[PDB]
Amino acid sequence: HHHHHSRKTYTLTDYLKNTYRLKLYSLRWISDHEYLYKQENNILVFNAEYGNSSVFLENSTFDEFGHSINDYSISPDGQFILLEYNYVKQWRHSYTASYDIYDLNKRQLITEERIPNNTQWVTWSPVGHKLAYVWNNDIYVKIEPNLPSYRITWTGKEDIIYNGITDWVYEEEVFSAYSALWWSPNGTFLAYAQFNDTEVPLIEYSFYSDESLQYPKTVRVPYPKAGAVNPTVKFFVVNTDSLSSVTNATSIQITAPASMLIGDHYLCDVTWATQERISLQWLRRIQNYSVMDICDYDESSGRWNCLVARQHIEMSTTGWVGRFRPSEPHFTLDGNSFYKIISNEEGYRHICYFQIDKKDCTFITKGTWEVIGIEALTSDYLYYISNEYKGMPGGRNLYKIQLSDYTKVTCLSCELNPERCQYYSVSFSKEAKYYQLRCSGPGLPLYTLHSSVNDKGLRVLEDNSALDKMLQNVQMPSKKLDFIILNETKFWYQMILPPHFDKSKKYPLLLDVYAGPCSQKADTVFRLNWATYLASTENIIVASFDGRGSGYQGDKIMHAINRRLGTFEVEDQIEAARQFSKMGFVDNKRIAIWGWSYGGYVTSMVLGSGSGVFKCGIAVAPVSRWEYYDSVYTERYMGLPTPEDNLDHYRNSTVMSRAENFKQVEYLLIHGTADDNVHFQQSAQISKALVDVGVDFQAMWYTDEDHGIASSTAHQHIYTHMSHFIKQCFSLP
Amino acid sequence: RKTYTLTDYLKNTYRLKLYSLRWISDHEYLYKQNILVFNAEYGNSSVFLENSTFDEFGHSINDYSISPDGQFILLEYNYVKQWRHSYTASYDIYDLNKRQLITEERIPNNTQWVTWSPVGHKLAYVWNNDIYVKIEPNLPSYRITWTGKEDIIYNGITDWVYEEEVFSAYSALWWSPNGTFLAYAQFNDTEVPLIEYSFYSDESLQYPKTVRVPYPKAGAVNPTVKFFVVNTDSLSSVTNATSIQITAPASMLIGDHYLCDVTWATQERISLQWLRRIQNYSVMDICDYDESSGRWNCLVARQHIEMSTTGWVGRFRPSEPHFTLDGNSFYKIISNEEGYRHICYFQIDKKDCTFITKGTWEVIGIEALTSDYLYYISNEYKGMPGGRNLYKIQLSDYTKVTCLSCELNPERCQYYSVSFSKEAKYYQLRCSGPGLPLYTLHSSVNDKGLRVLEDNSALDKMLQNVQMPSKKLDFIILNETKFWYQMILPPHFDKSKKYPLLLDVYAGPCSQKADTVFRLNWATYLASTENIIVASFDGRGSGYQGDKIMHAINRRLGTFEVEDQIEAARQFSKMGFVDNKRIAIWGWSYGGYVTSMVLGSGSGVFKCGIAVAPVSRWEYYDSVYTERYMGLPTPEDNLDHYRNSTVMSRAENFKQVEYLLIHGTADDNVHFQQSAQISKALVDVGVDFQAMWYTDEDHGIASSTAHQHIYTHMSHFIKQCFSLP
Ligand SMILES: *[C@@H]1O[C@H](CO)[C@@H](O[C@@H]2O[C@H](CO)[C@@H](O)[C@H](O)[C@H]2NC(C)=O)[C@H](O)[C@H]1NC(C)=O
Ligand SMILES: *[C@@H]1O[C@H](CO)[C@@H](O[C@@H]2O[C@H](CO)[C@@H](O)[C@H](O)[C@H]2NC(C)=O)[C@H](O)[C@H]1NC(C)=O
Ligand SMILES: *[C@@H]1O[C@H](CO)[C@@H](O[C@@H]2O[C@H](CO)[C@@H](O)[C@H](O)[C@H]2NC(C)=O)[C@H](O)[C@H]1NC(C)=O
Ligand SMILES: *[C@@H]1O[C@H](CO)[C@@H](O[C@@H]2O[C@H](CO)[C@@H](O)[C@H](O)[C@H]2NC(C)=O)[C@H](O)[C@H]1NC(C)=O
Ligand SMILES: Cn1c(=O)cc(N2CCC[C@@H](N)C2)n(Cc2cc(F)ccc2C#N)c1=O
Ligand SMILES: Cn1c(=O)cc(N2CCC[C@@H](N)C2)n(Cc2cc(F)ccc2C#N)c1=O
Ligand SMILES: *[C@@H]1O[C@H](CO)[C@@H](O)[C@H](O)[C@H]1NC(C)=O
Ligand SMILES: *[C@@H]1O[C@H](CO)[C@@H](O)[C@H](O)[C@H]1NC(C)=O
Ligand SMILES: *[C@@H]1O[C@H](CO)[C@@H](O)[C@H](O)[C@H]1NC(C)=O
Ligand SMILES: *[C@@H]1O[C@H](CO)[C@@H](O)[C@H](O)[C@H]1NC(C)=O
Ligand SMILES: *[C@@H]1O[C@H](CO)[C@@H](O)[C@H](O)[C@H]1NC(C)=O
Ligand SMILES: *[C@@H]1O[C@H](CO)[C@@H](O)[C@H](O)[C@H]1NC(C)=O
Ligand SMILES: *[C@@H]1O[C@H](CO)[C@@H](O)[C@H](O)[C@H]1NC(C)=O
Ligand SMILES: *[C@@H]1O[C@H](CO)[C@@H](O)[C@H](O)[C@H]1NC(C)=O
Repeated sequence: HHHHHSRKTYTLTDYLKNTYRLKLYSLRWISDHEYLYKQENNILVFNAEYGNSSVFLENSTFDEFGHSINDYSISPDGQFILLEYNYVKQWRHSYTASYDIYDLNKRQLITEERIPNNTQWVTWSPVGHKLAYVWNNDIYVKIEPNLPSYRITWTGKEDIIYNGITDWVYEEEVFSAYSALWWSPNGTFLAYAQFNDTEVPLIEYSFYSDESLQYPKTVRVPYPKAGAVNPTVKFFVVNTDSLSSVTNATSIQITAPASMLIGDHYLCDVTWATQERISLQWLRRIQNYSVMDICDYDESSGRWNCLVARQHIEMSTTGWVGRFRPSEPHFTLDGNSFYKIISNEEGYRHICYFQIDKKDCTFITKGTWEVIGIEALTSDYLYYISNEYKGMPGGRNLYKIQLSDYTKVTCLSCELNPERCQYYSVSFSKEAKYYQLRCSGPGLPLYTLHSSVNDKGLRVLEDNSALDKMLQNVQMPSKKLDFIILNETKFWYQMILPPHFDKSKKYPLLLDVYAGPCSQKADTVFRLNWATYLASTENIIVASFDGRGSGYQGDKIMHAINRRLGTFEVEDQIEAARQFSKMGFVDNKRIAIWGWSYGGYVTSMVLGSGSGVFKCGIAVAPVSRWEYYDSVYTERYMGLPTPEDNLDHYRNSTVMSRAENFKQVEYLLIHGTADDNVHFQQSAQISKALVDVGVDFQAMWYTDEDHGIASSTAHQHIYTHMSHFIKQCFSLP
Repeated sequence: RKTYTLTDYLKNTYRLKLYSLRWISDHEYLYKQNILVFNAEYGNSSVFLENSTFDEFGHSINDYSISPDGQFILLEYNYVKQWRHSYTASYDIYDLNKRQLITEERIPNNTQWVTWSPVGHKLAYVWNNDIYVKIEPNLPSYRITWTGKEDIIYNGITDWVYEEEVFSAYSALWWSPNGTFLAYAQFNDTEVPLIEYSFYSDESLQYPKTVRVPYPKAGAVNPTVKFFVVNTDSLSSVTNATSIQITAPASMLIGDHYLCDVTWATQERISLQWLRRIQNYSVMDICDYDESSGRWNCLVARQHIEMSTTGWVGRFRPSEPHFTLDGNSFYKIISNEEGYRHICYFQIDKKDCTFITKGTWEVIGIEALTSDYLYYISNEYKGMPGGRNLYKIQLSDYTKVTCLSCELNPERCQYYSVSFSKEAKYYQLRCSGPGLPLYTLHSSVNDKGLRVLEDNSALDKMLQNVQMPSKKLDFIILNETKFWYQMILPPHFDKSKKYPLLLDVYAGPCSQKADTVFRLNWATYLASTENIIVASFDGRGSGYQGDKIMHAINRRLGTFEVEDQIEAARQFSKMGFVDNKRIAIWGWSYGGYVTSMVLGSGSGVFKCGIAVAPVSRWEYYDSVYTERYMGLPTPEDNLDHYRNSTVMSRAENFKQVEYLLIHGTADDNVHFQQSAQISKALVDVGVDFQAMWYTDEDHGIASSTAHQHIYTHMSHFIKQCFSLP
């Protein structure tokens, strides 16, 4: 006699086998009024206006193909489809693949002059059907899909010269992309970066492969660790309309400002402003100074001129420039003006309006909140996401501001579904006539389509009723999102609370940590994850805290750990734990901490702190000392590890130096052997230091797994392993 | 009141005293304290060098070495370990008759091997893979070889696989008995593939180093070998030394082969043994110096073949010959018709040898040979394969055999080794168990005891206070055949009680884990403090009991020796004092393989286990060892069984057990690879297990801190498996 009360919980197997599936609604805008979507592997076009859809491409159209198709891309003009197959993953964004082009009009595979195997990147021009691709680190252009390619670059060289694609650090830390090609708006020009890794040292590590491989392979990747020789970069623009089968193409170089050339620098943003005007942002290796150049094509010479009178400097006295890099400009149609996110006088990030000829910009938004991103710009309105609503830095809503009157700001998303929806992202149609809103929480995700004309809702695309239906009699956890005041400053936390949460009781507490610069772990997003299991099934509170160095609340918080990683952010997690115990529903003897990546570092620094607050913790793929990690991320926050810069704090902020203090705690250290990002080295050095002072700890290596430890089997194994460790640390049967 | 603790084991609270002498003549020996010479006669000892004669040397002296004539001492410093035996060092020579360091024409830094000639004070050494000879310590050295090249050509020193698996040594230099000739081998690793692994080094090193070592895994291209002899009495300052090659016999040059033994017979006769890559066929060459030629000749009529139809040849390699004084006769250990290893007497000029020992037991080694007597160690006494005693056989009558050690102290002493003086007039006996080690000195003329050198009374006194475990050594019968086991039994062993049991396994070919040796080790702690029985069992494949048992796993690694550890454990649970809910198993090296194969067997006998630096599949291990037992991993040889004998293939069965897998990341021997493939296989079938890597540790995991950490980590694991707080 169970009286239909909820007795199921969200189990580990539920998490690992995806029993409860979040439904997405992924679409790709092709025009201002149409998008594509998949239904049972068929590709449908949907017309946003009248809600209808015709099948665009049958699920069976490439049955005969003979290869499994990984992805596709349709040309802007709708006449060709690019089919990607033989996908082989490289780093976070990079991969190689084979490509075939299918003619949608003639309904046939192009068979002549095919894109080669092992292609590294492919991109349609933004209009028409020109193709640029990179193969063997060289850029090629096809003006028509069945015609011979024009080789643009001849300097490409494996691990040394990269044309049109990024090297390792630029991929992971600057562009968040493999691609380093930018077509001009109408496809006349093709801009590209060339990276030179010639004297960049190699990280070398073993890759064991299938058990058939008799001798392990040594992988060798150019990787600048902090203070090491960095890649250099050059920027070019080629006119694709004046290509020629008989003469090699002329790439016009756009050189960095002298203020950048006097030392090590980076190329940190590329943005076309018009058909004949491109903006570049460069960044000094000491990343507190950046320069935007605005460069016009000179018709009579066929070269590019960046007028000093249109240079813009963005700098910071309290930290680095930008959240992770200088923000990108959104240009007006005429290219004489642009909008960009920068920190205001009070350290808050807001949209500034620039004319290209003027040094002073004027802020169009302000307040003790921040603009997350500029999402679209029309002639009358600018659309942006911000955390203004209710002063909740972990919320996200879409707003629009009238360009002619800045006091006219409308929230488009705030009141749509206030209880269910407080974390929005947006996808606008090609000229902003429609937009898809994606609400990610705190309720179940919700995908809606809107006409921007008068912001009326057209329809619900996906409302996750199937999941809602399944969860009716499952004892799910809740999320408390709130703040504590420390030194007259709000710091936000979230708690994943077990079902039937009773403040009278004392719960074990797991502190789930990132805490890196501009991190945010206290937000309104709904998640089905390991923490859901721990709270639901194992009755553990899983909490996260955004202390100093956290993002989206201004520079006085975010920049507080400048040049001082492994200090305040570490201390604030410990303090968070003390505060959580102060709240009266936490068992002080069963507080644990875990993190991945920066969170691994913090977890480790906390467990080695001697605080006595934490019984145990898990560090997954942690940084152990900053000199081991890449230059652009590390130096952003730490400067250079030289006696004249910041070597002392590099040396003071290691987990190894704290080995002795791990005698007080139970520690599990986990690392993938093929981690190209945070090298296995980092954990190898932790383990060696703990061994050297005689502290027992648990370890797990993951053969051939990288930073994501994301293989289906490894992912299940690591979470199972961590679950056993936590349960035993907390004496849960 | 107290027990033998883990800290006791880890910190060496209770030390075993050795007595390590080094003979200088037929009646004198050195010993450390200070360095005394001792008389074998009287035991009177005048000092040779004061504890700090080298007070103002400045360098920490690793080891010393006196020239045979006593005129010079060689000081070794700046020791840096390479592999198991190999190392690099700096060297200085001190004139004893003048009392001063030689300062001219010194031995280079990073010298790889140095050796005195067997008489006088000639010196040969290896530096940058080339051989140099010094006639006098202060004079310039003559360069013998010019082909030495790092990782590629090795003159007078072994490459990785020859060091580890053939010679158990770095040196490949062999002086003739009076020092006239210097014989040397030359190895060529040119097409041997490289094992590559990361070395993380000190925290200060920003980018890991990639260590690369030529290492032939099973079936890979092997090193090639050449053998040379040079006359050191006709070296020139003007002309280059002329090294005479001795080529391997035509029966070996037909394919891949190995040089497996070098034994000088006389001043002008050298014996070489060669082994085919398929190691069931070896040939001994006897080569004589020709004065008018200046050449060495090995008559095909003097070739002696040793082969096996049931396995490989030798225990780990063909045995060494012991030539009579005139060098026309020799004695060596070979398998007889019944498959037992016994001493055969060969005449240089003929095919048939005659066995001078016989029976169902084995000769372990020929220890010394005189005109009247051959001295040897065997396990004959009481039919106990795990005992060892010294015997002498009257050369004029083989039926006259005296056991010299059996009856000296039968209770305390059943495991002897021996060190004879230069002409076998005196000998030191070393008893290693079952009681406390006992070192005694004896005169061979009448095999009388002279004196106790070390009796470990100091250790005996300390142990009085400690609840020490006992050893049971006994056998069981499987298929009308005896298989021996030993058990470390906790103190106050109550056979009406049910004890947890840990099976300690090696179980490799020619292994022996059941013996009469006394040990203070991890098992002592587990027995004394944790009341765990620690058992070992010598099944099929095990050694010193004849070929029928040893060759039983020929071409079939990971079969019978694995089943027999399982069957042993079953038998132990039927002994009534074993808790069958708490049986574990662990092992290192081959024992990690077997442990892993056992735990993946699905037998249900074992709750848990620990594999340390295990082999996971035979293609990952070196060619010399692996192929000895497995042949080649090719379709026409033994590929199928290479494929059938992996621990990865048993991954699914690890669901029934708790496994701890441990490996050093700089293991040059069993590559970290092997455990990496185990862990991946267990991950891929969703088996949870425990792991531990040891950063920059090698196959020994022998760094002081790492040693303590692994045993501590393992102890927690077994205690938790056994529900011991
Ligand atoms: C990439 O950068 C390297 C420098 O790291 C350039 O190599 C130098 O080239 C100049 C002129 O040819 C020489 O004087 C230097 O000696 C070179 N230095 C080296 C090889 O370390 C190289 O030219 C660059 N390559 C490209 C294609 O831009
Ligand atoms: C072996 O190396 C040592 C140390 O590097 C040598 O001694 C050094 O010799 C240099 C001259 O080359 C002097 O400047 C140093 O003062 C010496 N250092 C020390 C610590 O002694 C030594 O001479 C080298 N070679 C031999 C044959 O001994
Ligand atoms: C060591 O072995 C290598 C590999 O067999 C020998 O190298 C060959 O030498 C011959 C004649 O000099 C060349 O024609 C081949 O091309 C070489 N092969 C290589 C390098 O792979 C080498 O001669 C041997 N060295 C010694 C000292 O015995
Ligand atoms: C002893 O032999 C060596 C090695 O062949 C000779 O040294 C080489 O001589 C050749 C040319 O004659 C050079 O190309 C080599 O580079 C030399 N050195 C080495 C280390 O290979 C040496 O000349 C010979 N000595 C005498 C006295 O004949
Ligand atoms: C937890 N977490 C993330 O989810 C994403 C991260 N970065 C942010 C900067 C841009 C990308 N490189 C992704 N980082 C930063 C980081 C810090 C380290 F110390 C070591 C490794 C990473 C990494 N991937 C994180 O920590
Ligand atoms: C337990 N144990 C030993 O104590 C000594 C061993 N060898 C015997 C042959 C000569 C030397 N290589 C020492 N072996 C053999 C072995 C087998 C493996 F499968 C993997 C690795 C080793 C190794 N060192 C052992 O197993
Ligand atoms: C939607 O409806 C209109 C009818 O006016 C039609 O012309 C258009 O092609 C339709 N699009 C579809 C079904 O995708
Ligand atoms: C790519 O791969 C396969 C061969 O493995 C072949 O069928 C195809 O023609 C290759 N080359 C190109 C240019 O596609
Ligand atoms: C283009 O450049 C390459 C290399 O610089 C050269 O070999 C090739 O001949 C050139 N082609 C033309 C048409 O100039
Ligand atoms: C693209 O832009 C360029 C530069 O303004 C211009 O010359 C060209 O006419 C444009 N092409 C098309 C097809 O609109
Ligand atoms: C940039 O950083 C360096 C080192 O921290 C500092 O000396 C310099 O003044 C900074 N620049 C600005 C504009 O704050
Ligand atoms: C021991 O005594 C003898 C007796 O004369 C003496 O000749 C010898 O040198 C001594 N040996 C040692 C090592 O003291
Ligand atoms: C050493 O043996 C060699 C070769 O037999 C011989 O020529 C030489 O005379 C011997 N030397 C001495 C001093 O015995
Ligand atoms: C050596 O081994 C091979 C392969 O097992 C076998 O065929 C051959 O007969 C053996 N040789 C001898 C002499 O037994």
